[PDB]
Amino acid sequence: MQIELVPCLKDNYAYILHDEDTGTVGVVDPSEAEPIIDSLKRSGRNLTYILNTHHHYDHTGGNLELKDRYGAKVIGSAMDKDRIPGIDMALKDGDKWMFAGHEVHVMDTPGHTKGHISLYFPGSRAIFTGDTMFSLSCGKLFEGTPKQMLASLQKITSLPDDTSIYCGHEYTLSNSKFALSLEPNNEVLQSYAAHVAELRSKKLPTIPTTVKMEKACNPFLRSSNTDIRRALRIPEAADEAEALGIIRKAKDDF
Ligand SMILES: [Fe+3]
Ligand SMILES: [Zn+2]
Repeated sequence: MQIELVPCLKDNYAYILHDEDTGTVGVVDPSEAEPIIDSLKRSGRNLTYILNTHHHYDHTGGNLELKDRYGAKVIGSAMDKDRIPGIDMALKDGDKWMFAGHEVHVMDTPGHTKGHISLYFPGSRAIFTGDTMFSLSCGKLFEGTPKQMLASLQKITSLPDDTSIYCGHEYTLSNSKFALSLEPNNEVLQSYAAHVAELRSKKLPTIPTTVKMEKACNPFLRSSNTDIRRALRIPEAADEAEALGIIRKAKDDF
């Protein structure tokens, strides 16, 4: 399955999924129709679906337009059944959904919003995390709690290390600044951050990342690290969740 990024807006990533076996094609989080319209016009194919990770306008923007202007079916969470524009299929946690015979796992991943889901294609060793996990950060906790976000991050990190993560936004460079201000002694992070600056210096994406890397560099996945805790006056008595919420608060005000 081909996976084509679609940098909508200023730093949004939508993803066009191509089913090589046939002509099946869908789009993950179409911020707006225009960018998806451009690519499909090129591919020479039409749109069958529209899968949304969460309800925010920057992920459901082009929904109603693409659906009516393609006959595509909108696939997305059941919790946001009335918030996902034009939703045809409301999927639940652990639900399996077939994209042309390609299995998709539907994992609820609350935190950034209540109802957020991530989509894991085991056959492609790929998971679409929307705004739950980015490279070197997690989403802002608009609706969920620090505990809910930690649980959702652990579901994503319970997948194989080779699993590529297609962060929902190009935030990696900024995320690296805050990450290096907390754990400047982890060279895997110093190493990856430099490569991120290079890509961004020539306008290239830093996505997909991978479970392996985020475990080795994302502060929200390394909150028990001693240097990271002391850099944020995180008492030792704090547990996993508690340490994550302290980091999320600082990053927000960094
Ligand atoms: Fe977003
Ligand atoms: Zn969002």
